[PDB]
Amino acid sequence: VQVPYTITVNGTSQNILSNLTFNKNQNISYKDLEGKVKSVLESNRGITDVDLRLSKQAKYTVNFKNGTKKVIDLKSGIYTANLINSSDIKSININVD
Amino acid sequence: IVGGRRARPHAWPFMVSLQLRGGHFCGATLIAPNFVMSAAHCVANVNVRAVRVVLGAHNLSRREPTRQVFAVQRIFENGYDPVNLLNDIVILQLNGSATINANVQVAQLPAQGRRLGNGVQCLAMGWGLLGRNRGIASVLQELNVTVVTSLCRRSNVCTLVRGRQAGVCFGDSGSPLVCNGLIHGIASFVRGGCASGLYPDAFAPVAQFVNWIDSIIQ
Ligand SMILES: *[C@@H]1O[C@H](CO[C@@H]2O[C@@H](C)[C@@H](O)[C@@H](O)[C@@H]2O)[C@@H](O[C@@H]2O[C@H](CO)[C@@H](O)[C@H](O)[C@H]2NC(C)=O)[C@H](O)[C@H]1NC(C)=O
Ligand SMILES: *[C@@H]1O[C@H](CO[C@@H]2O[C@@H](C)[C@@H](O)[C@@H](O)[C@@H]2O)[C@@H](O[C@@H]2O[C@H](CO)[C@@H](O)[C@H](O)[C@H]2NC(C)=O)[C@H](O)[C@H]1NC(C)=O
Repeated sequence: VQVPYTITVNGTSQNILSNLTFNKNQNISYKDLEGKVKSVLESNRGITDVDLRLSKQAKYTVNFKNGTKKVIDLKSGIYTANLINSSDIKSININVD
Repeated sequence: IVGGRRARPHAWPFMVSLQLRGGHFCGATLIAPNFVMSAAHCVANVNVRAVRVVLGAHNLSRREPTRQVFAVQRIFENGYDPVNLLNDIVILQLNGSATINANVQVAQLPAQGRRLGNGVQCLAMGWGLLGRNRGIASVLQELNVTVVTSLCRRSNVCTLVRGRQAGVCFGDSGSPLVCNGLIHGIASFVRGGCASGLYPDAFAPVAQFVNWIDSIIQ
């Protein structure tokens, strides 16, 4: 299935509209999700792992089909130990600086 | 559970698998015939109407007649803070009461405020990933762990396995930490990946919530 995402960089991104690919009903972890977010940061804007560590702030927000959201800090190295159904993700907003 | 071993069949009859369409996503603990206890982050972002509570399981890849399956009728939280991962506990009321037998039993809880000192020997368990790579376990896994107070928080119970890469992993959230026969922890979060060998795993501290738990389950 297709999951829309946005990327904002220094507040001044938000021009581009495209999607991520997930497997229907597959349980994934936040480390899985981190790798997908870091992959599109690199392919869409060339923002590398080194760039993320050098940034002032780097977060992404997962918006869920039950109306809730979860904000993940890409610099914290903290991961809840749960699995999430990929079909429950509505969209992802990524924000660097 | 990375670096654990298979549990003997139904050794931990309070152990619960929370499942959605794609299977197990979190553990939980039976604390009364009609209540289970898990992490709040396990259901914050899911449709609770879709959660199946599987009791009496051992091997999740097999059809097991010993299983009892319930829906979640009501949930109870107590000041969960998802940003700071504080008070990461949820009680789930089932649409009925489990039948207590050899395979389904209610766990015992500690006294309110009991704090485990550094070095206490405990057992973690769950159906989470068997390694940083690889998938969820089929057979319930268990792991000897030690309570630690360095690199922890006072608002958590933290555990480490000395000199080994072992610990909880994804799908183990919500699962109990058993110390001296009592449920002292609910698996909450890891740091720097599963089984880093450096950063202790963090559990919600059950003893800090016993008065609240008791008010709900009576
Ligand atoms: C209590 O609920 C269970 C579970 O219900 C199923 O799972 C829920 C999450 C939700 O998806 C429900 O709509 C599902 O039906 C009931 O178990 C089901 O019972 C029916 C009828 O007995 C049976 O056909 C299904 O196979 C059962 N499903 C499972 C997963 O075991 C149970 O009946 C409910 N208890 C009472 C007293 O109604
Ligand atoms: C690994 O753990 C098992 C399980 O007991 C755990 O540890 C206790 C201190 C307490 O936290 C329990 O609630 C846990 O479930 C240990 O098994 C025990 O071993 C002793 C000595 O052999 C024996 O007298 C007990 O009866 C055993 N209990 C059970 C439930 O089997 C085991 O010794 C631990 N192994 C290591 C190497 O530490």
